[PDB]
Amino acid sequence: SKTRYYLEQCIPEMDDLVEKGLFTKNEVSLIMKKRTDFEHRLNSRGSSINDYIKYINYESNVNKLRAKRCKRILQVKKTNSLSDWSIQQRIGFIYQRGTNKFPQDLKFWAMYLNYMKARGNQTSYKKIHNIYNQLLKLHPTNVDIWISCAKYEYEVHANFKSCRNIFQNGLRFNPDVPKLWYEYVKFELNFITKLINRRKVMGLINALRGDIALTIFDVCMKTLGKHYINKHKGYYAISDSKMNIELNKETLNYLFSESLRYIKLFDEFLDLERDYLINHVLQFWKNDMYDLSLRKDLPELYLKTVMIDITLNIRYMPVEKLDIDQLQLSVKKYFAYISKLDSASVKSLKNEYRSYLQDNAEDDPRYKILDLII
Amino acid sequence: MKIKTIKRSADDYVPVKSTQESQMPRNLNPELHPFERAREYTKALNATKLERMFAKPFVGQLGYGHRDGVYAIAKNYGSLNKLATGSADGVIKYWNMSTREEFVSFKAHYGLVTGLCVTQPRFHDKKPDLKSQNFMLSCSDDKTVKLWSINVDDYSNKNNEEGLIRTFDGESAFQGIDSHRENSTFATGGAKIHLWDVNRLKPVSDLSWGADNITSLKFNQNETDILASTGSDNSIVLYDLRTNSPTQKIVQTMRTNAICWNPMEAFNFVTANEDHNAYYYDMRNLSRSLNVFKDHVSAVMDVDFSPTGDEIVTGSYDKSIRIYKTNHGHSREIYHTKRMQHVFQVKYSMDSKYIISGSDDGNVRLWRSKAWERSNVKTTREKNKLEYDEKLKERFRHMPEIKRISRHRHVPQVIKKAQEIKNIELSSIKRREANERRTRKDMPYISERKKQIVGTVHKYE
Amino acid sequence: VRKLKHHEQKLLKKVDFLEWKQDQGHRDTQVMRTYHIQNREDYHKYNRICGDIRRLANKLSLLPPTDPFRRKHEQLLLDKLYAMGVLTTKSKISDLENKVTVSAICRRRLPVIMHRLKMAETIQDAVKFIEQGHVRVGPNLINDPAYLVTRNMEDYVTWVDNSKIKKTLLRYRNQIDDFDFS
Amino acid sequence: PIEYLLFEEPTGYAVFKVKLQQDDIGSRLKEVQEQINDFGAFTKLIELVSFAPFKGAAEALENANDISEGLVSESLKAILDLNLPKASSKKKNITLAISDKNLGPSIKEEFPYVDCISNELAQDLIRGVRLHGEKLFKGLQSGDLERAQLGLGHAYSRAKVKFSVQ
Amino acid sequence: KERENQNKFERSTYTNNQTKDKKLRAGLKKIDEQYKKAVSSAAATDYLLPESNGYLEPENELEKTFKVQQSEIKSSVDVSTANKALDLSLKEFGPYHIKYAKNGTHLLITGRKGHVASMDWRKGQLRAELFLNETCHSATYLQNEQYFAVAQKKYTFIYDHEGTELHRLKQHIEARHLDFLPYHYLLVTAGETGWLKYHDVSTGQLVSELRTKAGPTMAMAQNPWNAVMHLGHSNGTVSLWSPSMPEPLVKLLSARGPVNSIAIDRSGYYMATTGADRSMKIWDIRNFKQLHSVESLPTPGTNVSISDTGLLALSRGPHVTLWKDALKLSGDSKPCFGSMGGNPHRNTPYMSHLFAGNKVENLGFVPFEDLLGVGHQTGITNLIVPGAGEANYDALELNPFETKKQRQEQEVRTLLNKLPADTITLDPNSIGSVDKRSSTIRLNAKDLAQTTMDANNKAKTNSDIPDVKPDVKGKNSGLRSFLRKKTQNVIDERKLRVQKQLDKEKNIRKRNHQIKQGLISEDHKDVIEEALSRF
RNA sequence: UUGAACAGAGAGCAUUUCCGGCAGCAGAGAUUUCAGCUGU
Repeated sequence: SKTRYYLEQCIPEMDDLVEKGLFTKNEVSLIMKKRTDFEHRLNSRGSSINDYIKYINYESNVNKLRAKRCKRILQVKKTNSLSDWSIQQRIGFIYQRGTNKFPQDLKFWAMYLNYMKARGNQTSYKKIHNIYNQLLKLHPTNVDIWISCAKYEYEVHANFKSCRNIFQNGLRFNPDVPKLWYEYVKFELNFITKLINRRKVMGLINALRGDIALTIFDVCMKTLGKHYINKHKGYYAISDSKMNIELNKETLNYLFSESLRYIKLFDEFLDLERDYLINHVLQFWKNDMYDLSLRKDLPELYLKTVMIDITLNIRYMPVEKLDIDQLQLSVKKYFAYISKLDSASVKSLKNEYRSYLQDNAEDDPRYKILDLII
Repeated sequence: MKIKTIKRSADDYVPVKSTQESQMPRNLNPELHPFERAREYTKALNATKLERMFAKPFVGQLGYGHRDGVYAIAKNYGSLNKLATGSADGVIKYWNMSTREEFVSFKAHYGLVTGLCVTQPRFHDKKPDLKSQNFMLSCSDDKTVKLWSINVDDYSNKNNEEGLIRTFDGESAFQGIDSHRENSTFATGGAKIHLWDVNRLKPVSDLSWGADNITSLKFNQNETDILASTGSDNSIVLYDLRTNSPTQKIVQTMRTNAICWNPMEAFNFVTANEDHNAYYYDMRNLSRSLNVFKDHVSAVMDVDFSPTGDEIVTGSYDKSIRIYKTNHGHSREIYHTKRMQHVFQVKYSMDSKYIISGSDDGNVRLWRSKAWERSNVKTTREKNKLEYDEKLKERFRHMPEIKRISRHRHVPQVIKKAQEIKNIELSSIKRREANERRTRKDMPYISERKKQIVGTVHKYE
Repeated sequence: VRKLKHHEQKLLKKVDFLEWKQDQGHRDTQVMRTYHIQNREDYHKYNRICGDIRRLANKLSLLPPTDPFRRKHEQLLLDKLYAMGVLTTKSKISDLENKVTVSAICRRRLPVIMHRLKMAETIQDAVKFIEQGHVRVGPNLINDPAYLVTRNMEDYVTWVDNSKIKKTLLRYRNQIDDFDFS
Repeated sequence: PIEYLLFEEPTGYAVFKVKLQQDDIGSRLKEVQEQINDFGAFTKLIELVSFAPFKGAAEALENANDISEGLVSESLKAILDLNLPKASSKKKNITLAISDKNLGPSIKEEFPYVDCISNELAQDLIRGVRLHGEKLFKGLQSGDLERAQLGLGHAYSRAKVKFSVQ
Repeated sequence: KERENQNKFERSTYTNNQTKDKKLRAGLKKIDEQYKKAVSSAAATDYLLPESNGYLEPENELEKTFKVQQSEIKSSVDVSTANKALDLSLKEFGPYHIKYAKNGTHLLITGRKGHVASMDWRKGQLRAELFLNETCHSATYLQNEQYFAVAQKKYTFIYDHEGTELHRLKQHIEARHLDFLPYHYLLVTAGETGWLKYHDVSTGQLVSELRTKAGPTMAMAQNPWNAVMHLGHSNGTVSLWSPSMPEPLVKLLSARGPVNSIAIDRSGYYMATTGADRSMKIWDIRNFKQLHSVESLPTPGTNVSISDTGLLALSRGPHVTLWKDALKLSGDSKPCFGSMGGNPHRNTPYMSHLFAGNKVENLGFVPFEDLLGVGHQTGITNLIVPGAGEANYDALELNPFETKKQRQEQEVRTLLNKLPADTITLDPNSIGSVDKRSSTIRLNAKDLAQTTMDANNKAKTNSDIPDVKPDVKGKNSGLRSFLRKKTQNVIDERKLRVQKQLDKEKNIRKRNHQIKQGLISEDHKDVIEEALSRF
């Protein structure tokens, strides 16, 4: 039997752990009968990931007791013998066995990754790379594993090339969830922000732009639109032109709501050229979307983008020097909108007035602003 | 008074949930396990009896055989299941041994196809397509060497002009052929041994010791530039292709039918000759064989090595084949059949698990090298039982009761009667040489391993 | 005991936990099942007497074929066994080897005589009745099943008077005369 | 050597890694032919390394048509490029076992370092994983495979016949 | 690597009372490395051993251990063991011979009158209760609870699990002692006839009939180590028997009078025999020394038993008395009955019990539990004996929790690896070796040629004749012992040249005597006969 | 057949290059663990 093999693999560490005079024979027999129970429950039939988890918790508890007893008996913090790594190696092998048997519970896979990362200097980052590789092989569609893999290899190791490779491979696998798109534009903005801040720092002590984020923004719009028109209206295109235009309108609503979220969490990256990097998404949304977002319905979205293009310089604090510089730009925007619109004219006028009043002695310059926007 | 009894507690010994197996506590005390010699003696005896009832070695013949008896066989040393065979009526065939059916047949020559081997032909104008074409070339007594390509369904990468891509031509007949394992080269023995390459239509070099013909040929498998050949003047000649010359020859008593080189030791080879035994020779010292494999009763026709280099197979003119462990010198196993006549060709498949024999009634037959061994994949319990039984038969090997069972086979009537009259003849000559040695003064004790070399060029010091 | 597989049944063929060769095919059990014999050793107590008869019959057939000693003792033993009822015909002397048999001595037992005389519906019923003390041979009540009934002594196998079985057969044919108690 | 195995199925694509080769010469024998029926010995041959599930019945029907007419789709390209090692194109390609001899050319057109095998050894490896199915996958797919088979068969047939509900 | 408990796992080997071969030298070096690794790793399993043995310890000097009562044990120990300590009061049939299965799951009792019951004593499940109204004597299980053999009035019978009779053995004429050999599948039978019969249960075949030639067999025990049978006779003689040799392997003179009981340790090292001369005797089995001789018991010991942990349970009628560590070499382990003035070097009883009504019939320890089942005149009583059982069984030799499927497959497997009855020797490790003939050096055929050479030249070199030597007191000269041990009537060339060499020896001794006494000088070696040589 | 730069794999092999020693100090995550400078 293989429980016999594993149990007698456990004996040299307790040889060493009895020789180093911290445990006695009668208590190490007790930890062996508990470990016998656990090994038999592991490699018998009807096994459970809770059996694996309880074995890992028991082995961590006897490791903590071993460390406590070592500090109290020998008054060293490690005996530099077999019995201080064998038990963590055992926990790692219980994790490997469990993930080979039940490779379906991401709770257990993430407990494996957490213990392997928190093992510290003693583990190897290529050993973490191996279990990231096989986990991403088994779950390519689950996207938080791609985010966690790239987050470990950028926010700990700062490996930009491999992080870009992870994000491009994940976007190859599931180019359908917008969350991976948003985390990729987030990673690219974080990388370019660290690039220009190390430039600023080398200047203060002693070309490559957000156009990467704009290009992945562009392919984000194109492929998310393609995958929504392929996901809905699923089997066939058996739908008349009313249902086809209803579908295409709804995909425009979907994609434009995601770009609204993109600008909403795009504004807080204010260390690069945030005006240019928001204005390029503005000009990428301003063009035609093949179903007349401006010249027909989604006119509310056209008014939303017009309000964004108006306040895109007026994204400011109550110190309104930019307003005193270019509020005539907002007035010309309201005039150019009300020169064409019918109820969106009154809506945009009242909305820009309410927005400027809410956002903006100090009340006397604000009395000038109220007389301006009255 | 303190007091303590055995608390068995029933949670550790019969499990709570019904889906899981019972605990098996062990206790390795020899007091607990008493008959440790008798118990594994009986397990070794039951293993030898189980082997003698599981010995079913004949897998199957392949195809419908040939029409006129198989005189040439060649495996290809890179694919597991492909086999080329040629008969006396000039037909050669290429075989898929998985389905036991021919890829193609070819009326190759008019005489006997006297040799055939396989190639990866290194042309320097074309590129060899070895994933869809296989190449076999073949020499006959109508003074021709022909090279053929075969359409092979082993990869499904592609989607074609199969036969006879070229025709080398000699002035006299050919008798053997073997291909170099690189560099587009082969060698043909016959009236004289020539070296060839697949580009030139004529021999590159004639490498003949004297004006005595050559009956067989084998290239080395590692140190690939060392050839060996058997000439009908009872001679075994080694050639080297760096020096482009012969190297050393020995003359034996009778005629070497075949050679095969050891694929794992690169200087050892085995010869199969007409006095009924095989000789294991070292290339660096041909003054003595380093084994003699004795158990055949007629002329040994062909020999081959296991690709593990650990055992040889040996088919002879008595209609039977024999498998020999390389360190022993007597037969580990004999395969016979009432349908098999005069096994002229034997190869050992690259799996090291099957043995291909070409007989002369026409048929090519598969056998298991280990008769009692099945070819399924095994769970660890049965794999552990099988290697436990192998180790146990090994360490009880010489007990009389299991030795008489493992030693036992059914041999035909003709081979059994030849065996017993061979025994009484050998016992008579040992009696007479013991008497003659008792009288006469200086009778040298010649070794069995030297008793079959009449001489050697390039003497040893 | 577990229906051995092919390699096991080939490897241990002579193994049998029930039928042995000393059992002789369980024929003590077989004929004591046939004739409903209570105790285990009655078969072998009869087998000793069959072996006596056949040992004497061998040693008596090994005499010359014409002498009056052999002819007198063969005829005398043949007459004795026919009169006792073990042999069913006193004609040929090969009965003294072939037809002398524990089943013949067992067919002469009291319940089998009863069942053949239609006095009980089966041999187990006859055993129960003569255990319950209903059957007398002659005047005296016979109480045990093993009682061997010779040919002249089977004319007197009846029921006891005041038997309930005798009463119910008489009252079945309503020939019951209560003057003589049944 | 039959190193990897590609099993297409209605829930997605599976790449298996061949642990132990089955016998080539004894491939018609009784024990070799019924070891693919016994599951306890088939799991000695085949191990699952990857399973990319589909995005829904739309991508399922797209990949069913591409697998039907023998083309490598984009999800196939993704899973094969994730799983198969970057072997050489001129010396010892990596060996993928497929079941479709005219899907093989489309795989080598995209990955020149991959030689594809669909002969009787790859065929009975493939039918072993077809015979066992849900047991090999260790619990990692959504959706019962026969329910997805019913949906995909009906969708494929109505597409192939142009079934209009008008 | 050191392993303080290795010598339990060590294995003895042959010794003569290094090599030039390179390949054989390295092969033997690998073999010694593997033996050391295997002994060390096998001895490291004592960590993995689950349970601990039982005990009871006095913790005071007023608290003796033999005066601890069974009710006090049953109060002090747990409810499961207290419920294992059963007691069946079966009054009407005779004294009950007790027997346990080799795992302690089933109990087989036999009344003297007729009452044989096979039962699961630890559940409440009996599976055979049969009243065989002739006087039964003994019974045993065969390889299971599924078959048992009973020794009846004369014949031994064999019954299945539910009690139907399978076999009546026409041999085994009057058994009083049955014992099964489980690795060999042999039912061994002895009794009032002076015969010992080994019967193969699997095939069905009587393997051996051996004349004891010493009257009825008074006691009988089996060595669990090497399966030889120790029978005790009315001579005071134990004899060790095997089914191969028609003579006893050994005959020991244990007691005076008859031998009432024999027990063997499961290690096959010690044997306790009680005689009817009020004498318990502890014997070494392997070297056949007599370790202890407890003479003058107060009444003759009617039974002995030895537990798996080496306790010694003697029973003398009403009394049962157990000694701990009595089977040891030292004289401080001689079992006493009191310690005269508190001597620590006196082995007082480990515990004792008095069956006040009756006289016990037999003793048997329950195999893997801490109990002693004694069968007596009014039934069965288990005694909680805390030191008295192997706490850590091996579950693939014999398992107390085994199921129906495990019983089936273990029955087939042990039936398959049944050891032949010829392999029973006095030591078990003597069936791999070479003969004790057939010279210990293997021969290389050069010396075979040399041996046939001197066999040719035994004549004219006299290598098969004793050598001539004059000074060896010629009444015991070797050559005359040859001449006298030969038959004095036939004349062969061998004895003719012994007579020649004897006359040569007598003449050399004559001239040596003459030059020692001084009558003749040195050589003068017959100056005319030296000239007449060539004639 | 070799060379070059490039892209890598974790799948091999050395050896004294450092660490698995101690503080002082700031930093990191949820009172435990984690991350670098000046000397023993």
